Amino acid sequence: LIIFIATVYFMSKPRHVYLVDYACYKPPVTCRVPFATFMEHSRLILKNNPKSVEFQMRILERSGLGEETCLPPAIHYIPPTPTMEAARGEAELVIFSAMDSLLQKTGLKPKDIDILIVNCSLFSPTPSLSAMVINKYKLRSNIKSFNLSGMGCSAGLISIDLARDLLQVHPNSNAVVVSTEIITPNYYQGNERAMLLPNCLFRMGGAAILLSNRRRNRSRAKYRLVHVVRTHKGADDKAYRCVFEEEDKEGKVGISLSKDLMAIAGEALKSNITTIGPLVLPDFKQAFEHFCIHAGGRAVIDELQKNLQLSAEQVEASRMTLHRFGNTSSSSLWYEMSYIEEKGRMKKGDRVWQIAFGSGFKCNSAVWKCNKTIKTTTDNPWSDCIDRYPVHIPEIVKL
Amino acid sequence: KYVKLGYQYLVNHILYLIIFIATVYFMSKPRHVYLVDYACYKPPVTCRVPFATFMEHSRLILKNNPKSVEFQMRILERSGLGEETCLPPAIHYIPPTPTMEAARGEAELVIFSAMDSLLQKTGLKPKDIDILIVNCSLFSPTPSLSAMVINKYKLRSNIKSFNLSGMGCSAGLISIDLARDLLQVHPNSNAVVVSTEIITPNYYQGNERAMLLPNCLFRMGGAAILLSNRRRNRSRAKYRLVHVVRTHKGADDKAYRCVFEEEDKEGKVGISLSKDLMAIAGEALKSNITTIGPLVLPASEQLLFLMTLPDFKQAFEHFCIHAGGRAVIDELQKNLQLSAEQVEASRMTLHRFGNTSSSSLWYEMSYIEEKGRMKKGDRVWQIAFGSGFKCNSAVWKCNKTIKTTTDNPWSDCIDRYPVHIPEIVKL
Amino acid sequence: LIHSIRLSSVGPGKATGSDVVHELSGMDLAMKLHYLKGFYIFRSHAVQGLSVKLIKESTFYLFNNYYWTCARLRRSDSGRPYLKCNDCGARFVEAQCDKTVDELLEMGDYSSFPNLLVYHQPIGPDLAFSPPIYLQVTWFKCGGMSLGMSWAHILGDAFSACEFINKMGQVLTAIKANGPPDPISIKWVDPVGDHWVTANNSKMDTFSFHLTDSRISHLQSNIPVFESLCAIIWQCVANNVTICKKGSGNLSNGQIISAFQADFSVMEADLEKLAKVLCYDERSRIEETMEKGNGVADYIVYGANLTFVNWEDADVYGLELNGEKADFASFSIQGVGDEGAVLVLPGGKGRILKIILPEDQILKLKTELKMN
Amino acid sequence: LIHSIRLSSVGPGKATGSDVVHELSGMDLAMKLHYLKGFYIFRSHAVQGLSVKLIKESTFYLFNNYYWTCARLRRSDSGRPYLKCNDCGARFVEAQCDKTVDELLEMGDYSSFPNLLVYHQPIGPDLAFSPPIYLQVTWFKCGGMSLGMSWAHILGDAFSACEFINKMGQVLTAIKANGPPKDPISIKWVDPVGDHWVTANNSKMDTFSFHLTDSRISHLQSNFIPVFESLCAIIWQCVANNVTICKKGNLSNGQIISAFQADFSVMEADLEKLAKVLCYDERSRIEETMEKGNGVADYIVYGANLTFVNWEDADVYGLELNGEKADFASFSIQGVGDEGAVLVLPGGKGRILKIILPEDQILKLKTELKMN
Ligand SMILES: CCCCCCCCCCCCCCCC
Ligand SMILES: CCCCCCCCCCCC
Repeated sequence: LIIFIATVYFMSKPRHVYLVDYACYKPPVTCRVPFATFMEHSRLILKNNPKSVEFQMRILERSGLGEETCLPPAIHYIPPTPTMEAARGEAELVIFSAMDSLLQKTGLKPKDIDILIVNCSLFSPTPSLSAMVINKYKLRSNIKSFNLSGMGCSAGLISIDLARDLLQVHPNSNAVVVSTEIITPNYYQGNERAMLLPNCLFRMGGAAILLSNRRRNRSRAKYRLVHVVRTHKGADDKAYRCVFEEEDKEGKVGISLSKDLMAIAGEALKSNITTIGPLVLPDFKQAFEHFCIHAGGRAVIDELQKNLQLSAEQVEASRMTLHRFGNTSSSSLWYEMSYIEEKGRMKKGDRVWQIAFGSGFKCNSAVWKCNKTIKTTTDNPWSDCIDRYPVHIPEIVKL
Repeated sequence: KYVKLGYQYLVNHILYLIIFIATVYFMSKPRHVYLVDYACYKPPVTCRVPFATFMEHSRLILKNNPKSVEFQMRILERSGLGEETCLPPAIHYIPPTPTMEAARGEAELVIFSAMDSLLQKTGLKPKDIDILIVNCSLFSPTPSLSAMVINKYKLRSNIKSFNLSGMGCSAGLISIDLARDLLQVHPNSNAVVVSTEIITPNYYQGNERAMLLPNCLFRMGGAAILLSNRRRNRSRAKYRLVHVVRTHKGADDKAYRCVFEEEDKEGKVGISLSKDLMAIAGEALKSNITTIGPLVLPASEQLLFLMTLPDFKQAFEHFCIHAGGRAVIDELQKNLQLSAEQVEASRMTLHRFGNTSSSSLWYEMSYIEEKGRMKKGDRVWQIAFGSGFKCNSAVWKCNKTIKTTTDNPWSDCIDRYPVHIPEIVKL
Repeated sequence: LIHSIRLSSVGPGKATGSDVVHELSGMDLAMKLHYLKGFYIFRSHAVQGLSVKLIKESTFYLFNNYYWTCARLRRSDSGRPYLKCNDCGARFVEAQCDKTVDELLEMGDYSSFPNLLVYHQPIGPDLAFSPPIYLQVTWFKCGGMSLGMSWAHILGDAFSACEFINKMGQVLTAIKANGPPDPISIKWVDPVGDHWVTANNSKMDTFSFHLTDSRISHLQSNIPVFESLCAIIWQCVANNVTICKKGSGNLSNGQIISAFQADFSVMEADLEKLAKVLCYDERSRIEETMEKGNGVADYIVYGANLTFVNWEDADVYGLELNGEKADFASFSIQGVGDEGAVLVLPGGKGRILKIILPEDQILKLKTELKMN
Repeated sequence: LIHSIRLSSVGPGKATGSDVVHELSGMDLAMKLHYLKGFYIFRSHAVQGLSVKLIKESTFYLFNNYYWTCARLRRSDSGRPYLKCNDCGARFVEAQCDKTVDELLEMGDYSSFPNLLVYHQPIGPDLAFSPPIYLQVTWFKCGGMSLGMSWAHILGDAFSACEFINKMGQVLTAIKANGPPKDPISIKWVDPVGDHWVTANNSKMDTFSFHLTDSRISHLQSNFIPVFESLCAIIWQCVANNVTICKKGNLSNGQIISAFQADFSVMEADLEKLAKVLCYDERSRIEETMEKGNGVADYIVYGANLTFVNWEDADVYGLELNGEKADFASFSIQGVGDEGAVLVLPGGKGRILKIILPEDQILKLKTELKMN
């Protein structure tokens, strides 16, 4: 009688997935772009469209971005001239830097990587970016490689969910998730106001995360994955078209945002919370020690803080990530996480709730649990600025 | 090396008081994945592109580059394509003007036609779709193609959707493998896999000879496949997924760069092919075949191989070689000693539909089914290859004898299509 | 006037099979230097619901019956040209006009319509890549639509072209409603090689005018309508004369060609004299002449000896889009010898006369008709 | 000559911080209508293994010390200009030259080098969007390289600019080695310019450069430490009342500026007399008059009178790339007044004399100077 009640549980138990470590790309100071420089370049580029320059000024004044966010070299020329060579160079730079940091801080051998998932929304060369990583680090021929493209700013948690399922299927394996957004091809070269907002906010960033289900990583892992919840609002036409890539009147491709975008975002977020409430609740903010809201906009962070009654300390990581790095797309959630680790605030047993949102308005969230108290280090993107960064962010930055 | 991979996998595959022994097995067995059905897109006759029209348009476009026109003529003479292969409307204008509106229109047409056919065939309700995987190598709009399908058919908000892009012509079997794993994880669920290549953005607007072959070979096509692990589907399923083997030669620099998207001297983007593409393809195919041999060959052939240290025609009844080139089919037939009837589906698919990147395997499957040659218990080996030089393979087992139908891409031409394909097509 | 011109190809929706050819008869080869230009203009009411996609689909279904009109010209070993049915297709043109149909028809000077609403390129100088059919669809601001065809005379005569256009219209309607389904008349010219164009010493010009029933009856003071008009214009032009009338679905050059040589003073002759001359078939002679040359020698029919053309029986207004005839449809010959030509077309109560001569002769004829 | 020009921006690698400003003194405001153009030319050997990325990185690390050179001009409540250190950056230019360094250095007069190898735009007419520093890197076919800088005189004097460029070179080398780290008489009141800081001249100012050697200097001295004094006396006599002298006295306008009104006719004066009056500071009075105008008034220093600048002690050949000095380095002033200027630069044992005057006076001097 004992067997049928014990082995049934033991064989139906999901495998434990662990975040062994992760590395965040640190853009060089040579890619730095202050507000005044952005506005001057905008004036020189959109010389015939004063209203577009004024719109960009208004957007960047209240964006919450700081003076140290970065853009790739191709975007620094007065008229940017994006080429596929420049996009490949930026992708190689960011992804190889993050991968090198990850392999150095984990001691992971490239031959021990069984799963490789790379997500970048807009850039997608014919030999996939996962193929680029495989070629760079000489990974095995039987590697399970996946390249998720066009899934937006919430696709990092989609990659995490895919890795979780694949680690359920495959015992004693490692998965590497590379979340990035290449800015060089993303840049919009027209003057239509609806497509200019992405240029004002998207900045360089990337992350490489090692997940594993090996028992040897059960003690040195930083986190254990608890939950991942996905919501898709694509069935609704308004939500489907609120972030749409298309051509303008001049034939230049960009991403148009609808006026009702904020409303749609609210709805999606609510849905996600309503789906994750019964999974973590015994008041939403009391189920978690830490929150990581994707830095996709100051207004969205304001709305979430108001609705969930979060405090200034609880949304501190998201605001500081938006100020320091800007909107780095799917990798944003991993800068924010690093922030909490660099203040010495991530203690064993602490619960972290990450939430991200994007195109098609997918809205995804992930609940992690801290597996061991994390000590401050010097090999993270916040190392050179953490001692001052809980700064005051004015409502309007005056130029 | 690859023999070692095959045997390593076989070690963990051949494995699959009374209560305990029963439970330790029933709770560790893999879930059966079933190909319930699939629908192939049939491009309209208004999109057909005969040889003469293609060459006239080439002469008119590359008017200042006669050598490029000559190269295209040489490539297309021996390609093995027929007169009924199709290209999207935007490419029919003398100077093609590929816009994203045209690309979206073509994507919607192909994908929605395939999905409508699939839903009509299987009686599947959109609310019952649990997983959706879409693979198209080049086209990747900001709201995914999977998001487009979800919007079109109003799928559930907790849909597990995935958009694989940039993974070449072998990514259809990557989607199949991903669906297999996800169905291992999620019981009593349905997965829909859409495989397509949108040609409008894939078209190359320059005149470099290294970049013009995809224009000559790639044609319209698409496929939607329903996979399931439900017990109800076990009886009406067309196939049972047996094996999927993936090979990635991206570690080798030459294989990595053999198919590379890049700009030419005039700044136009296209797919450059290396001179050593055939060597890389042969090596990748050999590696994949070596890895899969231990999993499918009879123990007699395996013991024979081990002693002198085989014949794959005995391991399979049907073969579906990706229609990525006449020369590749020729070389596979020569090396594996396949008969003319065993490569008939691949050659006929290349002749009828051209090179539909990741959906050609399903056109070949439809060809086999529509000749009434797919019997219960038959084994089918599909092999695909593409950029990064990934090379993937799948082994299916027919679950029920397939009766011919009328809602297939071959319905209007199957009665004649075992045709003679000349070595050189004269203009 | 015309902007946003886009080129593409149409053709049969069904492959015709390799090795299919289409022989050109002697009449076809004798007309190889001539072309037909025909344009129809509809108002937005008739073209309601039509798009370029529907017209293209209808053309794809139409060319199944006329696959040889999508063939390309090859030369046999003996040098006789023929049509190889490789399904290369016909050329399709899309154009935009900033004017409206009402404005366009309120100009009087319709002489420029054949050149702007019809896209024409001669066969050659390379035969193997010259389509014999050009179709142009022009969209106007008011929503009306123009359909122009350039049609190589090897394919057939004017009645064959009108039948082709009527079939296109019928196929379009069917798709919309039910879903998808020694001779004298010829003159030897200097060889033109593979560039099939009629050479003219002078700058040919066309002048057209409408005559009503009353005008015809008054001029008839001296079947008989065409003969009497031909006599009038022949006398005003004033020896060799050629007449070209209808013969007795299928595309062919089934046209009756006749010629008369007059060793008398046409300058001073009674009208009844020329009428009796005109009303009182040279296919066999032309066939033998073109057979004795193996189809290599080049001849022109129109403009050989002051050609007279009878298209009053042509179905120039047979194209009905949404059950409505064209607001204005017209036809003409592209390529006419020095002697020029006269064309009779079915107007309303009377006939439309087009006259093609050198410009100086055009001015002289206008002066002559200023009081007649 | 110059093609493929690409614009970009550089600036400090570290954020300066909010509310940081930089005050412009009276001398800086008096200098605001003048600019300094310098350029250095190296052969392919010195600049081997040196890309644009490395130069940009070195500038990013250099501007940390000189963040205010990347500031933008603002006006206070009273209207006194100052520099808001918003890190807007300096302009960076990349250019290509078909010629080689040898061809450029062996083509006679180097009169067009400042115009082509230095990218210069004045401050204004919109102060808030005008960088005070333009840097240009030109790549030649042989592999040699030119580095030109346009430098607003509000930032400092020629010695400050030379120190800035030498620091650029030092930073580049260090990065390569160890990886990343009473009414004043000298100033003339001018018509208000508002926000477009450009010197207005009612003539065509032109330059004239030559290379007085270490021998002719003593030859001219014998006609009658004070080497430049005697050269200035000679040039003053040749161009003949009011005289201005600028000579050498962290970036600042540290130049010692003096003036000397004259009554004796310069033409009929001994060379030693004029040398004596020349060799035997006006910052205080200049600052006082600037303060009396609230820094809103506009004044011109160079060309207010006959100006002689002593740059013989400036470190023009201070920029070293891979330990090699520039094959050819030069400096000059853009925005000189109608009166003209005479700059003396080091030529090793000799001196280089750049005279800036109205073109007709330049033509006259071309012959006047040859007599001695
Ligand atoms: C049966 C007639 C078909 C008419 C449609 C023809 C479409 C031709 C497709 C475009 C061919 C491109 C040739 C390659 C140019 C570089
Ligand atoms: C400090 C100056 C660094 C260079 C800034 C380049 C700005 C490029 C982005 C502007 C986009 C309009």
